[PDB]
Amino acid sequence: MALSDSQIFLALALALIPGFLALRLATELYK
Amino acid sequence: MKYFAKYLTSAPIMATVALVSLSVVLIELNHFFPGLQYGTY
Amino acid sequence: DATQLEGAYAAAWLPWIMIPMITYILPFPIFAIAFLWIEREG
Amino acid sequence: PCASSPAFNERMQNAPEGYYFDTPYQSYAANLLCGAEGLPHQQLRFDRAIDVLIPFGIFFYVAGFIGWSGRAYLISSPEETEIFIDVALAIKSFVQGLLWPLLAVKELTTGELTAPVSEVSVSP
Amino acid sequence: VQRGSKVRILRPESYWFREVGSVASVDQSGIKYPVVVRFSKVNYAGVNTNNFSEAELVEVEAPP
Amino acid sequence: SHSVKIYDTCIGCTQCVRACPTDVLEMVPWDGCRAGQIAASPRTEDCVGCKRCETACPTDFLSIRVYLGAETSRSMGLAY
Amino acid sequence: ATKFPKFSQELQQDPTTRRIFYSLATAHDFESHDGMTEESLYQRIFASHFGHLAIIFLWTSGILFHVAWQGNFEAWIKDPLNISPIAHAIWDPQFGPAAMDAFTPAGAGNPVNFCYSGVYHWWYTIGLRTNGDLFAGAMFLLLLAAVMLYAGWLHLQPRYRPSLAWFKNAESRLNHHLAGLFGVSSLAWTGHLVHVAIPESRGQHVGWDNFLSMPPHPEGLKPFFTGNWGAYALNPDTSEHLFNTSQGAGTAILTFLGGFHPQTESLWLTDMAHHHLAIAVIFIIAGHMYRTNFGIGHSIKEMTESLQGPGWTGFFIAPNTGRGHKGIYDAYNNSLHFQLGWHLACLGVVTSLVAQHMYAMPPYAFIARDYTTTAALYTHHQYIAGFLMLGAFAHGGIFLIRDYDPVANENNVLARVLDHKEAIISHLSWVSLFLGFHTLALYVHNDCEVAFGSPDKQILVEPVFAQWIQAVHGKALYGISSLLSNPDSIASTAWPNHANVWLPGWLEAINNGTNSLFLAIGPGDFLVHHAIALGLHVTTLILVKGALDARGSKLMPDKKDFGYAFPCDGPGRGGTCDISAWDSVYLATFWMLNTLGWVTFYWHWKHLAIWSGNVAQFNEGSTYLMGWFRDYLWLNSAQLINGYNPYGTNNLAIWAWIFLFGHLVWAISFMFLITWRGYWQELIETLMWAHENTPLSFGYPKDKPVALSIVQARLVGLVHFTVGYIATYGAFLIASTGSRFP
Amino acid sequence: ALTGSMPKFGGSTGGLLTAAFVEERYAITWTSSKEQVFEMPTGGAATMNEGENLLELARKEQCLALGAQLRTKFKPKITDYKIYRIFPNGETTFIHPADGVFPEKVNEGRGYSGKKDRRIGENPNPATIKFSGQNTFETDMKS
Ligand code: F6C
Ligand code: CLA
Ligand code: CLA
Ligand code: CLA
Ligand code: CLA
Ligand SMILES: CCCCCCCCCCCCCCCC(=O)OC[C@H](COP(=O)(O)OC[C@@H](O)CO)OC(=O)CCCCCCCCCCCCCCC
Repeated sequence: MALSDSQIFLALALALIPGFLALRLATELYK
Repeated sequence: MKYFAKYLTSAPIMATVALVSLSVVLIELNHFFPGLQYGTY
Repeated sequence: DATQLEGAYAAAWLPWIMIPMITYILPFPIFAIAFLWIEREG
Repeated sequence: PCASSPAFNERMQNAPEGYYFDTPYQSYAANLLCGAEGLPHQQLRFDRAIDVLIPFGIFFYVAGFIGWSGRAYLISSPEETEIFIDVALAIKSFVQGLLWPLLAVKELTTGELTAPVSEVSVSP
Repeated sequence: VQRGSKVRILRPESYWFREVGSVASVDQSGIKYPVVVRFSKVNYAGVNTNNFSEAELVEVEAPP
Repeated sequence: SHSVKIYDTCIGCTQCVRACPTDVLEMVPWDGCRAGQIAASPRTEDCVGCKRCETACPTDFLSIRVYLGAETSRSMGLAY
Repeated sequence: ATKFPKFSQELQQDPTTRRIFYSLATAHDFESHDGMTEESLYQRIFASHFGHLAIIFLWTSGILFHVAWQGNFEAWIKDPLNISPIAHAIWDPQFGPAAMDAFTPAGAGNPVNFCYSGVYHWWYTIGLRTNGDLFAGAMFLLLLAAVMLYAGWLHLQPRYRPSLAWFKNAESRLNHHLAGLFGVSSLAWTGHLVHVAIPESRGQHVGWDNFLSMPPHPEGLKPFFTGNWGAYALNPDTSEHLFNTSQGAGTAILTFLGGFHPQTESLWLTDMAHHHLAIAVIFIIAGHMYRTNFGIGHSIKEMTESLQGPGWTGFFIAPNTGRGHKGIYDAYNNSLHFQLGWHLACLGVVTSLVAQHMYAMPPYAFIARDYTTTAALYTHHQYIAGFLMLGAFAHGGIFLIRDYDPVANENNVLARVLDHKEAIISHLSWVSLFLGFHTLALYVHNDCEVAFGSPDKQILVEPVFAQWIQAVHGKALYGISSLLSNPDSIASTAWPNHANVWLPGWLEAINNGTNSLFLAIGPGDFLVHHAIALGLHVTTLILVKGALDARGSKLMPDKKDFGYAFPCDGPGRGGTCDISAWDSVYLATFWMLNTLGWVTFYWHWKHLAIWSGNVAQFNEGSTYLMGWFRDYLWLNSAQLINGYNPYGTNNLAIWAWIFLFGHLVWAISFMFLITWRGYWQELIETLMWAHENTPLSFGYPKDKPVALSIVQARLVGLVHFTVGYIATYGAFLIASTGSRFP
Repeated sequence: ALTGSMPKFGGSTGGLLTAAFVEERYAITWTSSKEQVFEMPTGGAATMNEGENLLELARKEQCLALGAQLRTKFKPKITDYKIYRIFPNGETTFIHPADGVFPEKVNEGRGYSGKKDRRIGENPNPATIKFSGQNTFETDMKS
């Protein structure tokens, strides 16, 4: 069996949570 | 020739004579068995 | 056989657009943003 | 042993003779220990105890000779004796350098081979 | 400490720390480092003498 | 700017002042050595950091130390 | 004044291009930052650690995602000996169709990369069987990285920032890390091994839908509660067990067979579950030693400060150490550089252990037969370990610069080793000189003998001590009936007990002359071990010398006032180039790279000669240096450099390109390493003249162009040397092995 | 405001650039007893006029290199040179000699500006000034 398109889009949408959490931690550590 | 002996006692002259005098073991490594392994002498 | 790039995997149209964005579309905006960040004055 | 080694004879009976393989392949094969590639391997066993002493122990004498001639020449000195090696004091430190083994144990017990901790420069 | 006395240096930053040097002249002008000590062994900069206080010297040979 | 510090092992030989290419150093009266002088570094905003003053110092250890600090256009030696 | 960097006012005043480069290489040095207190330092480091764990979890998630989407994991578990694992897919639009065809295998419809990280073998040994399993693991790790990111953001909030006394708690942390990071985690891994890994190894599917159904043992938690624990070691997997299938299967979940599974040539999963259980119990016990807030327990500080003097209540194995270990607890606990350089030494020893153990005792199924994966993994971890050992001494020097207190450490062990540092440095120098003269001269004598047509006159010294240590483990390869080689010895029999139930399985594996567990060693091994000894000794010489002379030497007594990294102290006093302690880590990076080159060259050639069957190539060819040059470097290059030729391209084309790329980067390093700053500053001055006087060139540098500084270019050239050195050898090792043994 | 004839010189690429007029320029004035050739610190050979000379340079080090050349390469020596710093608004500031003597001599009235009553090997060791801002020489005690 192989992954589906919806399984790849679930990954893409779910990685927006670490993606913006990382930006929040980067700006909280104050460059 | 007072300082000619002194120049022959200089560091380079002692160096070259010491290297050729210790390195003349050419005749020691040709006189008897030019191949001498650890357990053979 | 392989005359062009293919994907035998799910959502194989995603490399087609992701490689341009990550590698030659979004980088010069990111370089401009970082350059403006390091050259801004107090 | 090298005499009974089955692989050591394919370098015996097919090689240039000369005077580097004829008077050297013998004494070697009589008294060496070869493995499986027909090559003498320097072993360290009870039979090698009276074999490896002549490389190890006889080098220690000449090395200590050089180190003690370089010492006894250099304690009796002052920046011109290193440039222009004083042959008389060199012979004086060679004659004493011959029996340096005894002199070396006649310095450690007397405390004149090592310097004090407060008589040697250090760094911060 | 006066002229001729061999002294051992107690200054950690000195090139000749824990080394014996001969006193050349002591200055009686009330300056901070009056003693001039001269060494048979030169430092890295090419200088074989230096001014030390009396408090950073230890006499090892009274002058004869 | 660099920091040029002068310590009380100074003997007032003036050699640090003579070796300075940018005129950072000068001599001031001291009565702490028998020359009566000690170096000073007021124009240390001019210091490039070449440490010629430290090479010229005869005392062991040096009576003058340069500590390279924040770089300005003067301490980087830039004519542009 | 720019606003960047915000952590340094002195770099904002910098009018040149130096501030951009110095803001990148001083950004994580939080101690030397503007308005940094100790508490704010610890809190920032805590949040940085959380962001780092988030990056690690995102990396592992991405590996899992790309094997699940673009690899062949489900196709490879059917035949893990004749199918190459796939890392991910290629989407280079610049390929010609000849490279698209070359990077497409038989069973793939797109260009792919062959995986050499070994994650297929690891995931197959721990139960993962489908792409859905891999995707579930990837999504879990994505969410876990989000959790770590939120934790790091959370502990920067004012009500949630820990206090400094919390960070200084060295008794609670050790208890919770020993029992709960090493114990409970290993206990949970034993739980997975008996619930998922061993069942899926036998053919039964266990998932998050039927694991509460399926018991790990036929008598579910009956032998454990009753006390008869020997039931769990009954009916193990038979010798003719086929992995992932029930043919030859057993029922045991914790058994202690020893040796290897004869079909996967890897460690038994029952042995690994039993291992992690016996590790978890001991670590959960060990995390109960120090007192936190319950009265019972030790105090570490009272244990260290009690090693002062003589007597049986004092430090008796070295009574002449002055104040002993007084102030050593505070040197550890207060200094974060002491901790980091200590933990880096511990981690660099553990990473070398990982590398030295995972090739000799392969833990994953069919990874001993993936030759390129085995080589890449060993070389990877040995280079990581060399870097960690280099940074251990780097932060040992930075501690002695920044945090060392000579009065708190008055006349203790640390201040006692700083006192006699010249003895340590001169004796490391003597060992280095002895090893180097003898090893090089033995190699050169062997070269001159083989060149003059006398391979029989080589000096071939056998490693009799290591051959004997091979014999004391039960190797009958030599004529040494030592401890475990002697079958009725005190060590073999365990006379009162007879409970070494590991002995037959372990001697089935050590005597098996086809694995890597205790390889046969001969004269060519003795020389290269002495070369490795020379390399570790000289690297230790450089690092120890620069750490102990960090605070000052005779050439620069006040070196601690100038910092850790500084260029020089000028050309006075003869010249003081590379005098800082940072320059010792600089100079020892070359020696670390050279030593790990020798180590990995030895490992790779030893194994290439073993894997080819022609072990006599390394045996009678590694005793002289032209054999290393010709039978290793020249010979195993013919496939790599023919990756692209004027006739076509195979899949080794990228490895040939990266080989040349590493050569280029390594050569570029020598520009920064040999040419120094003033040349380039005068060149840049002429360029500034040219730009201000050219028409139509309306740009102008906002920050003045200057040459790279002295320490900066040392770092840049070292980074180039390292990157090219890693790229060249990584391209050669993957292509010399992946071509001979596809 | 500065008196002196510019030395006879054909121009060079080593002279003033943008930073001279946007950051700072320096000027050196000197009196020569005869018209004679000196070496420009910017490269080349110029001729100083008899009488008063004024030359603008980009760095203070260039003005001090020229001044060291004047007082050492010429017989009789030219020791009356004065160096000024010119700012982009036109403001000129007499900098060398800072006092009016010559730093190498000793004037009564200069004042201490770098003196630290210590002996180098007794700066406060860095473990104690960690999160303070001071670094080891910009302090006041002696340990
Ligand atoms: C913009 C600004 C500017 C301008 C204007 O505007 C300019 C100009 C010029 C002229 C005049 C000349 C001639 C031209 C040519 O031919 O060559 C080319 C080159 C280039 C680079 C080209 C350039 C062009 C521009 C850059 C364009 C732009 C582009 C885009 C915008 C990008 C994009 C962006 C994004 C965001 C990424 C030149 C040159 C030189 N450079 Mg030079 N630039 C500059 C920049 C820069 C930088 C950054 C650096 C560093 C890398 C440098 C460097 C250099 C060197 C080494 C040299 C030489 O060699 C040369 C000479 O001297 O002669 C004689 N330089 N310059
Ligand atoms: C020569 C020594 C060496 C070798 C054989 C490897 C081998 C490996 N590394 Mg690597 N690595 C090394 C040194 C080495 N490493 C060092 C010194 C560092 C510290 C910077 C790293 C940091 C590192 C990371 C972050 C990762 C690896 C990974 C891997 C694995 C997959 C890449 C591959 O298949 O082969 C190719 C090996 C090469 C060396 C190809 C050359 C590419 C050049 C070197 C790029 C330059 C970048 C830099 C210098 C190091 C990058 C190494 C890595 C990206 C390949 C592989 C087992 C990946 C992994 O863990 O898989 C799951 C991974 O993510 N390594
Ligand atoms: C860090 C792990 C990691 C790595 C090294 C890669 C690497 C790659 N990805 Mg991938 N990706 C990852 C995680 C990772 N991915 C995760 C977790 C997802 C699920 C959302 C994806 C989804 C994804 C898609 C849809 C595609 C790729 C593709 C690619 C390839 C081309 C680059 C690209 O388009 O980026 C695209 C990246 C994304 C769409 C999301 C990336 C999210 C990750 C987690 C960012 C990681 C940031 C990192 C931890 C911070 C490091 C800091 C810095 C110092 C480097 C490249 C081999 C392309 C490909 O397959 O080529 C044929 C493709 O189009 N990836
Ligand atoms: C049980 C409770 C507990 C647990 C699980 C942890 C866990 C952790 N703490 Mg914490 N801590 C605790 C209680 C706990 N702490 C308490 C009570 C205090 C107050 C005193 C602290 C104070 C504290 C501080 C100040 C810090 C931590 C940090 C950490 C992290 C560092 C280790 C690491 O990065 O991961 C990995 C380590 C392991 C998985 C175990 C390593 C064992 C070896 C080296 C590896 C295993 C070997 C094996 C062969 C692996 C093979 C796997 C391979 C096949 C894939 C870690 C997640 C650091 C942090 O902040 O991170 C965010 C840190 O700075 N803790
Ligand atoms: C747990 C691991 C760890 C941690 C947390 C630190 C942390 C620190 N180290 Mg460090 N160190 C380590 C391990 C570690 N080190 C190891 C393993 C080594 C040996 C290699 C070193 C050797 C070392 C030295 C010599 C120094 C430090 C310093 C520092 C401090 C500042 C670092 C910095 O400037 O920011 C950020 C720096 C960077 C972001 C530079 C990144 C560039 C690196 C060097 C190479 C990048 C790879 C390259 C781009 C790959 C591209 C290839 C391909 C694309 C072609 C900081 C506290 C400095 C210090 O404390 O000052 C007194 C210091 O001088 N370390
Ligand atoms: C990976 C997928 C493609 C990547 C494209 C995006 C890459 C990052 C772009 C940077 C834009 C951020 C600008 C901040 C603008 C901002 O808010 O400024 C905040 C801060 C300084 O702001 P000031 O305090 O000066 O703000 C004052 C003014 O805003 C008004 O008072 O700047 C930083 O923190 C720099 C550090 C960011 C470091 C970013 C690295 C972290 C990685 C983040 C991953 C992003 C994924 C997002 C998609 C899921």
